[PDB]
Amino acid sequence: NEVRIYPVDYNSAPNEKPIKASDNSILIDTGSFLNTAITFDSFAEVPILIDNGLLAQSQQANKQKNAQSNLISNRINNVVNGNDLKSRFYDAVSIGSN
Amino acid sequence: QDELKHLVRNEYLTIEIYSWNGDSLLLDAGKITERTGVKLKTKSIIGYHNEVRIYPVDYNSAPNEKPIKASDNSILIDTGSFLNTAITFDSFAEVPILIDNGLLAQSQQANKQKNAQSNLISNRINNVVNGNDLKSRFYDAVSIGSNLSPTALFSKFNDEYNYYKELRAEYKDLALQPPTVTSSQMGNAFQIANSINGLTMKIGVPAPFDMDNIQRYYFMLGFETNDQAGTPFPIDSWTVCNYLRMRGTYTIDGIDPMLLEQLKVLLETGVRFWHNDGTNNPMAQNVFKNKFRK
Amino acid sequence: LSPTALFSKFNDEYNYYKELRAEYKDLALQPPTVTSSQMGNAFQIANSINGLTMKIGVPAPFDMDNIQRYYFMLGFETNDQAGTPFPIDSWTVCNYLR
Repeated sequence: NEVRIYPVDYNSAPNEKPIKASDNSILIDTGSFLNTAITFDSFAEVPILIDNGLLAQSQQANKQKNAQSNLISNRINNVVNGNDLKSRFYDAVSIGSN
Repeated sequence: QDELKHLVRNEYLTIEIYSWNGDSLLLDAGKITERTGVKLKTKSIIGYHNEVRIYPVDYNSAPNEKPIKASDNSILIDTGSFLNTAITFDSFAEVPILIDNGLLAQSQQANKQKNAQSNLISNRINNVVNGNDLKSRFYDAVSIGSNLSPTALFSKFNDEYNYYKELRAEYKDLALQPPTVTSSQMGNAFQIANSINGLTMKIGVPAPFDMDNIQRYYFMLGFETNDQAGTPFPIDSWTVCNYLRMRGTYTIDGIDPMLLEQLKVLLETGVRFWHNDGTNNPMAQNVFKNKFRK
Repeated sequence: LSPTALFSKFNDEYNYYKELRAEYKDLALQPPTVTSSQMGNAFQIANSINGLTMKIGVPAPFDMDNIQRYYFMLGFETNDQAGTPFPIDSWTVCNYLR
């Protein structure tokens, strides 16, 4: 048992055509389509009579999840400075013998 | 068009081959020879242990490469990466078995964490050159001449050099968004539920306005080529704009030395030529119409 | 009595060529994939490639030309301390010295 919930029309450019079978069902929805989607797993579990049965839920909990939180910005490394414009303006006015 | 054949690069255009189990290939758009487009080849084992490995063909493979083969003529080692950068389809499926206390190997595989690269760094990040030196040299060259013109001369200078170094992208993106890496305990089962049990290719393209900006940039600024000791190619090549940036020891016949120095510095800064169109303002034209032959 | 234009005749390939230097050296063309099949070596036996494979990565001809031109024109770096410079007229055409 598993559920995967994904946004629709997300990061999908207009005019995109979603592939479908003869049934007309949308096999591949437009956009990320589970590339960035929530994965609901382990609907539940209850202790079972059989002993020595390792809980697969325990193993899944041992597995570590990783999720991004913030996005970096491109312009961090390179930033332009306006001192050049001030210098050019000063030179332009000064060269005029004003 | 031919002018934009170079536009097929990793950052601008993305092609992503996804196996919904969680594995991804993220083939970079570049290095795909125009001779043969994307052509995936699969090597598989089916039996006691089942596995598929799908790799691009003629990818990062220089021409004249010879692929080793046996007497059967089968290609044992295909040219290029050849599974060094390839998608690994595993766990075709699994169903619960009657035998109890049988640890699911699929569970152990899901516990194992997959790692896939998403973006490429750029070499020139740490070291970046600044054009202030050229401006200082030009100012010194003009001033040492005792020219009665004021410093406002240097004000007429234009500096797109720094702006266009700024516009350069720090990180190139192979895929539009990072690939998710989580393997379901059941395994491939989920894909079978929706009848999508197979590889899926998705193409990411820039928006039309960004594409227009990229086209304008490349048409106006030419293509970078750090050739050493090479004669500049014929200036009158493209119809409209032929950007050129030289830096070397040269002298035009019958030229005043100071004018030669000014021309040298100005070219080092980078000068754009607009071909005449028999109009009042040939400098203003539809750049997109620029074509290869003059 | 010459003006500052004298300094304009100066040439500065020093900064350009420090810029051209590579930040990261690459041992392999692309990063090696690290994933071990559960079966193990089995897969390689399927295609009869059960053994080591050596692959050689070489620069493209134009990049090779650029590298050759660079080294021929700029010599080889050697931070010798308190050493007499070697005979200038060694190579046929170009003998860069700093």
